Amino acid sequence: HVDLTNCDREPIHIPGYIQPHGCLIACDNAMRMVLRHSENCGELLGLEGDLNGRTAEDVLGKRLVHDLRNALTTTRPAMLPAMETSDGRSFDISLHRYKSTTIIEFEPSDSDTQPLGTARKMVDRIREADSVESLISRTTRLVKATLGYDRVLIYRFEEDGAGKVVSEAKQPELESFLGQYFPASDIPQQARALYLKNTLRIISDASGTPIPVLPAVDVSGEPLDLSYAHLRNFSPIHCEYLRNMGVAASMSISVIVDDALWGLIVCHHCSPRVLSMPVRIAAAMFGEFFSMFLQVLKQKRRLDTINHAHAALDRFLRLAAHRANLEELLVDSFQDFARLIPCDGVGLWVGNNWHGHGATPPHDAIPRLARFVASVSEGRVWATHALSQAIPEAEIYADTAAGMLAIPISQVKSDYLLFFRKEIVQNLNWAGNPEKSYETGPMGDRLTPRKSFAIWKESVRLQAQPWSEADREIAETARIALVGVAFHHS
Amino acid sequence: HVDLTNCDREPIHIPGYIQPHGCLIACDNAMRMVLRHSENCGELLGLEGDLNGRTAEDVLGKRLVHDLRNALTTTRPAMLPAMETSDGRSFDISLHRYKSTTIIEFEPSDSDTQPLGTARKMVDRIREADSVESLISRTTRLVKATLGYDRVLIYRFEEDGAGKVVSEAKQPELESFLGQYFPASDIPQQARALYLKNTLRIISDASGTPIPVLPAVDVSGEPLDLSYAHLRNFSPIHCEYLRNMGVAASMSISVIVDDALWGLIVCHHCSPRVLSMPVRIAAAMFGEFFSMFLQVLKQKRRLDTINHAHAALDRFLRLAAHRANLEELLVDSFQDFARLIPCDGVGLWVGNNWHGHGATPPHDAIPRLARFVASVSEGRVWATHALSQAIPEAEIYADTAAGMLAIPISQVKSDYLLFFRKEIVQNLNWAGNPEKSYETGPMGDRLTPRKSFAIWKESVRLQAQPWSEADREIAETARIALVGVAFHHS
Ligand SMILES: *C/C=C1/C(=C/C2=NC(=C\c3[nH]c(/C=C4\NC(=O)C(C=C)=C4C)c(C)c3CCC(=O)O)/C(CCC(=O)O)=C2C)NC(=O)C1C
Ligand SMILES: *C/C=C1/C(=C/C2=NC(=C\c3[nH]c(/C=C4\NC(=O)C(C=C)=C4C)c(C)c3CCC(=O)O)/C(CCC(=O)O)=C2C)NC(=O)C1C
Repeated sequence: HVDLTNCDREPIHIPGYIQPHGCLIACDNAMRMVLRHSENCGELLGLEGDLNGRTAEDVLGKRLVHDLRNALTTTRPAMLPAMETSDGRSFDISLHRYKSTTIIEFEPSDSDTQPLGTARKMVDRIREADSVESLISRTTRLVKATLGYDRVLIYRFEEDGAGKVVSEAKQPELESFLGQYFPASDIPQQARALYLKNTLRIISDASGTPIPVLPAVDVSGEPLDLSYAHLRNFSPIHCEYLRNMGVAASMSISVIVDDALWGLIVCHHCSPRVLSMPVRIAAAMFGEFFSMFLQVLKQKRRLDTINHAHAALDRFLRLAAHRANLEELLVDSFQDFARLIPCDGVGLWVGNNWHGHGATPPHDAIPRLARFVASVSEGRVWATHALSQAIPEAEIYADTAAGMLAIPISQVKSDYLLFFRKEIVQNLNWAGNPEKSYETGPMGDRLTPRKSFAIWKESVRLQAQPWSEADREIAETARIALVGVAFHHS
Repeated sequence: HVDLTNCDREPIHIPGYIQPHGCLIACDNAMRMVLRHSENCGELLGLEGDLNGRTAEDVLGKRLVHDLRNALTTTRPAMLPAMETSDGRSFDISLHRYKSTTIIEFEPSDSDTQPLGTARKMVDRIREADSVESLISRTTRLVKATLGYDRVLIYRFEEDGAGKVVSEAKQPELESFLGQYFPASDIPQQARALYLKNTLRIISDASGTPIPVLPAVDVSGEPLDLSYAHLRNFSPIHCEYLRNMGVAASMSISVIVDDALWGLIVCHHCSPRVLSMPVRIAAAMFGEFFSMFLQVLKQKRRLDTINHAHAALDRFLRLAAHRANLEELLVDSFQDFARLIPCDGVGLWVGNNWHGHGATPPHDAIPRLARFVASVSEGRVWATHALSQAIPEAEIYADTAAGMLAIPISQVKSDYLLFFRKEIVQNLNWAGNPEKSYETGPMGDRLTPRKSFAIWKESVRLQAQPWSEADREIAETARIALVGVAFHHS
């Protein structure tokens, strides 16, 4: 049994079933003996009776088995498009070895597509992108046009595991998910772990009858680990989700940046759809190249951001020299620091006087905040995205200021520069349709995009967009700049 | 007993003695009762008999004890220059609370120096430094001229804990330590931990008679933790070291960068020397400001380095477009990649052909390296500073190439770009005098700069300067640039 109470702990790596668009044979470490096989090995390979106990050379043939052994020579599956069996039948074969068990996946052959050629055309069109936004927007559009899926999304993972739809290409009749968030629980930890091990992940048919593996558990009480198997069957929880959405097929591409799961390129189809091995090889290479280019562009953006901050602080220090009263200069210019760190408001607390700009807490609320900041600051940068978790009184003005970053501007006195952010739900640019409802199944209305979005909204209430490492790094450079020049003027 | 066999595990935080230039009183959490006191409390404060058991108000006076209580209101010692006792005697007082024990340190008062004024003059002269090198070189010279110590050094800690003398200002007659390294064991872990907790550390007299604390251990079997006490006595191992060097006094300033111990500003004097509390306050503030400015300058240098790499790779990709044969371009231009990553040599391994530039392994040795690199690389950047630890055959050419960083330039073929570094002892710029020998003590010749340097040299044999995070980050950006354009040309 699997339900909404235990689906976060579901062992999705050992389902004991495969998808019907191919058949599976498991063999021993040295591919001599057949240990397990899929029920549908009978139909596709055209063999009689049980395969378990019989040798690899007996069941496949000496000719083929020799080539498979040679291909094994670390955990990445070997692709063998268009191999011939004994009778002559052509099959595309995926061969890998994990937990000293050799797995062999067969699907009907397709020799009418060139992987390198398809991939090169796609990678050329993204190679010359000069911004993250430009790469992201063009990629959904490009992948849709090339692989002909009804909908292509890019999800980006937030710090808290939540996913944001940052790009979309779809059929006009389908509803938009652009700007929508899903909760971390919508992709369990064991799913993120598999997504990090396999570039590609295919679901040919959400309504397809799953084929069992024989045996499901062997003599020593072990299940067959299908972590690296492309035929591994999908969770019935995700199955019902796709069925509820009207999605029949899917193919996800993992986006890996600084050896972390940045997000997914995900393709939905409203009818069943299996890509042939050669097309899957091209899509995988594209995914690998998309990941590398995004990594460099993220690196370039970080450098430009912090370079612009250094330039701005130099401009200010040049002014600070020619001007006699530094307090006077800060009062005139504090709003200009909003250019350094993304914020919805910024304020100056100097000589027990408050000056606000943009969305700040109310004038009467500032003294409490100032005294609190002085308490916990200890002459260093202090920052929260959940202001009411620190000061329960702050809940009342969360719609204006739910997040705060404090910069000390004096080594001696308790003067601060306060950056503010509105609660994250305020700044939403959701392009979806609230009138669109979804058909539910046995499990309930939890497995609908509508309910996923409502659960996320509840989780991030009274909270702002978290302060990034780049935000922190700029705040620290501004502290040293202001504390420094404040010391000089005394 | 303490000797060279257990001095790495020495509990230097609980010595049970203090330096004679002040007296110590320990009291209970709420400074009511006197729990411990230094033997010399009798002489300096002019009091009769045992102090333990007597109240704080009885021994110091209601007037003074009130001001001490008020000053406590987290672990940083409170400075109280020129406080009066009962009879009128003037004392400079350092007050702190650690492990729910209040410690009170007394030294004869000095009210003929302004902390802020001294510190401001010093901090002005370093504020406008535009390079790490410029800040480092001027600071030794400046600190010497201001605090009048015979020698000022800056040690910078390497990745392996070793220390390098990166700057020096000294009397002409003294021997130079500039460019010399010391081993990690020369500053134990518990010493680095204390150096990270206290900005300043003073030794008034290496030949001074240490004053015992009474009792050394109390009723419950606890020693007095003097971690934050400026009067805490020094290890006899370090004592003998300074005596062997001809050093009588020392004062070290901790350099803290990204919340790590970057190194020390260290001042040696050949005669005894105690700085008054006001001068120590100025030196501490200077240390704090020196640390902040070095942090920003390190950040600026990292940005400039990686910016210059991006510019260089853009120049190359612009050339790669106009040129038809990419292999031909790489053969002509590979030496130019030496500008990206600091190296003593660079080579190109393309189509099983080798092209070398600078200090590379011999021509006959390259095929072995190439096959090895292909083995462990797995299409990612691979780097070592100890090449012979990976390939014992490589020991023979360590003087030319002891370190290697490999960059794959093809997704498909096993082509690499190899950066090399000579073994670290080759590239030494040691400004010391090998004729200068040192007087040893009971412990042996281990406690001499000569033997410290010889031990370090032995530890880094057959090893190169480690590849930095910045070196790695540039190598990764170059991989994506070369793998990318290599794909386009097919
Ligand atoms: C309690 C367990 C649940 C669960 C498990 C589960 N989710 C998996 C994949 C997956 N889930 C989502 C969520 C969404 N996809 C969308 O397109 C939208 C909205 C438009 C949502 C909210 C996504 C995106 C994915 C990735 C695949 C895809 O997007 O098509 C898996 C994968 C397991 C496997 O590899 O077999 C598991 C398991 N999902 C739940 O919602 C819940 C509650
Ligand atoms: C086995 C234990 C040893 C040891 C312990 C120890 N060292 C400490 C401080 C310290 N040691 C050095 C080493 C040098 N200083 C130099 O100037 C030179 C060469 C020119 C060397 C090699 C240094 C620099 C320092 C810091 C202070 C200073 O430089 O003056 C301490 C401090 C403990 C305390 O806080 O009381 C301990 C303990 N030192 C050894 O050499 C060895 C073997």
